[PDB]
Amino acid sequence: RFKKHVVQHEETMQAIAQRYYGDVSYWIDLVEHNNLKYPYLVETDEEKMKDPERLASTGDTLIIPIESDLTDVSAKEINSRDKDVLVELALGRDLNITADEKYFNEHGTSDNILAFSTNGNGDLDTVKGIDNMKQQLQARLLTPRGSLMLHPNYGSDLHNLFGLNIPEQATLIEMEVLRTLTSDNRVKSANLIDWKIQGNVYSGQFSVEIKS
Amino acid sequence: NEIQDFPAEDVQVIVEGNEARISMTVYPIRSFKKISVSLVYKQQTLQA
Repeated sequence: RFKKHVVQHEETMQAIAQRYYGDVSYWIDLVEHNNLKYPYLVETDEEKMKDPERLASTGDTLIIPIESDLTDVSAKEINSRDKDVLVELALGRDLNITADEKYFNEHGTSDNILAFSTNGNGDLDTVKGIDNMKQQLQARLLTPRGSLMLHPNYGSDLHNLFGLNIPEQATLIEMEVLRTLTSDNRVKSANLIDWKIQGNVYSGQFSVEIKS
Repeated sequence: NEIQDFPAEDVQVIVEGNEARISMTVYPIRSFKKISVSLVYKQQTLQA
């Protein structure tokens, strides 16, 4: 895992390692992660134009490992070249089945609702990073608790919670959604920020803390 | 309370030898026979 950062006006590479990891001594291993040539951070972009991929300048992003992965040579090699592909690899890639986004939001808790799609040319669509998470959460939430053919106790009882719209039912729905969302270890916490009623319609929203 | 009301002004009586004739007015207790209702259902909000 890692933290994101950006190059500030005339910040030296020493300064970063000292502020995040405590000891200045660690900058030496820290430059290898960002694959930097000797002028590790340099102020001017027309100087970055010298050989753009091997430098960072003012306003560019940087990668900051956790201290356990700081010394790993494999983490060094991977962070050297992947650069922005970090986030995608770290939160996953899989096929996109949200083909009909307008449609699956008209029949949830019913089956047969999702479907493969095509993006690019001649290849099934795929989703990555944050949208990988939007897909899996939306599907998982709209799946009943014992309906996948292996590893059951997956999904929700949202199909079971339809009731007289009195507030106890609404807190019950809130708790089920929060349990649903907090099941995946990749998400830290969820909390409600609004629940709202319109006769026979529930509405509400939840904030989820995804790891960096 | 056997009568609701009566106009005290409206008592007229005439007597003629052995014969008398009387007239008066009474407000009887009024009933309450019909009730109509206009019952409406509305949306409502409940919130966090």
